[PDB]
Amino acid sequence: MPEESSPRRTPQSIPYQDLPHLVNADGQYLFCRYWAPTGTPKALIFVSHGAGEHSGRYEELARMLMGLDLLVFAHDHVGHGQSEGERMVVSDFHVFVRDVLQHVDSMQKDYPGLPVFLLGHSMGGAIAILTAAERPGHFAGMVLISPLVLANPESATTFKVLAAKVLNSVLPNLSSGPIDSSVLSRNKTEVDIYNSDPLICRAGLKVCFGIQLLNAVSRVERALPKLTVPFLLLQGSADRLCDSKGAYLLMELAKSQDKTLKIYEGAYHVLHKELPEVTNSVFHEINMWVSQRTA
Ligand SMILES: O=C1COc2ccc(C(=O)N3CCC(Cc4ccccc4)CC3)cc2N1
Ligand code: NA
Repeated sequence: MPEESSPRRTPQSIPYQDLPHLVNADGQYLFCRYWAPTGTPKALIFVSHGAGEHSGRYEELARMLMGLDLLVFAHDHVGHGQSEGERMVVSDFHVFVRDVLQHVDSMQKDYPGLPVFLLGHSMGGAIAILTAAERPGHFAGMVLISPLVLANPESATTFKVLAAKVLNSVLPNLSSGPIDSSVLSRNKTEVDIYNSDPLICRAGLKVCFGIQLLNAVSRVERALPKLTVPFLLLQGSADRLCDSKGAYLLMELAKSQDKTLKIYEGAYHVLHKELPEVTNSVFHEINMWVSQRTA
């Protein structure tokens, strides 16, 4: 008699049978999160995390959104957090967009006729833009927190040289240095929390993944004149990771009839985990923006 193989486990050795999950088109398990209100939801909202991090970092934002009677859902992107895949590796950047679309499609089957929003930070913002651009008119709105539109110029110039060298030869281990965690937020407690989280990949950026982030930037640029989805864009003026010039480019080139930019003067990258004055404003602005578009 044949036997069923050992249960599939997360990279942290937890069986997927014990966790909310989804199997993607490549047969990879993605770890899922849900925050549903007690009553009938007004809308659905997918939360799209950034490079190296995971969906668990959106607990507070998701509970605020759930408090607005929205059903919030997320997953860890392939190669991240509790999902399968070699850490910080992706065959093509579109895998992330395809998987967001599978999860949105699955949720819309369980909750038909509901409007669907996207919330994305940084790489997760680039994924949200490409997701909305793939399906014009399907999403009700997008909330972008320091989305990856234009990388820091000095950082991108150094990386593009490193990328062309990997593209010309066989160097599977080549990586750039790790992200300077101090540039993430002026809130030192949040920098320390980021450095303490075992689900975060704090290793150097592998050149192959960096090339996919370069592809994301190129694709976002091409997608902008196709964008018609309503959006709220939040950007720090002192962001060393996603250049503020990218947020002005998105406001200028998107075709969306409903677009709003809020600049946080002197703020760093992770606006939803910045100094309390910034973070409280970020939560309040998202709250007002989504409440106005779900009323
Ligand atoms: O809360 C956190 C935790 O720490 C992070 C770390 C990374 C990012 C991120 O997604 N990118 C996009 C990619 C950026 C570099 C890049 C490389 C190559 C091309 C374009 C940009 C860096 C910033 C986001 C956060 N946010
Ligand atoms: Na379903």
